[PDB]
Amino acid sequence: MENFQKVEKIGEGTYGVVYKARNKLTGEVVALKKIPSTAIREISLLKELNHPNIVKLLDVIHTENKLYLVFEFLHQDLKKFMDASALTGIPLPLIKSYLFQLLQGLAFCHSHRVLHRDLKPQNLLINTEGAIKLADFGLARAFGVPVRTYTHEVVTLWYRAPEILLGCKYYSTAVDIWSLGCIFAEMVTRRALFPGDSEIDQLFRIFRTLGTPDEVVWPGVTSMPDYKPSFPKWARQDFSKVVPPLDEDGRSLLSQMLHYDPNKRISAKAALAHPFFQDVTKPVPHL
Repeated sequence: MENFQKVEKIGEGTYGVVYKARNKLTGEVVALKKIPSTAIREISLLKELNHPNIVKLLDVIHTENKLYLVFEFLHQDLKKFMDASALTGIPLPLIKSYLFQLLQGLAFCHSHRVLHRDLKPQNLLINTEGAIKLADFGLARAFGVPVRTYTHEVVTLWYRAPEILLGCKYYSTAVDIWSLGCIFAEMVTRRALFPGDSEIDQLFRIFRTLGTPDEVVWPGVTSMPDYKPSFPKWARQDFSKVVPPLDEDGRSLLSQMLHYDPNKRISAKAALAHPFFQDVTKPVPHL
């Protein structure tokens, strides 16, 4: 740690404090994150999981019972960008570019059997060139997803897939597609899709929009650990009501990212081939 000079505190992560710092040896500016042998091996494997849409893990430093992760530094997150773009909305070509790039990062990680598990706007970092990158990939498997952060802050449920809420502990890469579909809808509408404040509120918000799932749409759902036959039965809403003014190609893609059955849910690779991306470009964001 003596090789890093702290510049400023940049945030409070799920696992520990995040600082902007300067590497005295290389001169580079980095994001330094303060955080068991199984975790060291898993985190070490992430140093080789390199892609332009994945925030680069520069180093892992384990010293005197503390773990430090050194990441490439990016100047803002999507949560702050969406808040700053609230009055006007993020332009559709930029939403499309961001979704396209995030799907590329997921397709790469998923091809290596690495899941994120906790995607959220605060974990999506942008630069002034038009890129967006996935932060903290693989950290949920190495350290778990807690109910509360190290500062006691509630970990958001808003982007959590229904199979996790229903008690599947052996979930798939589909959980990340669900989270990204929720984020896509939020960029379009400027409001969170499913802002639950408890596990049951999260589930019931999903059910009130997509319909209460049953054996027809999701074979095996009624046998899941936390499924209860007493769940209320709500009808499914049309996506034309849920995400206006998104065009039919965008609504088709979103609906496939939000399928209940993880086996039916579109993969990141198949999503990249969707006609919604026919006219994709890479605009420069207004920052």
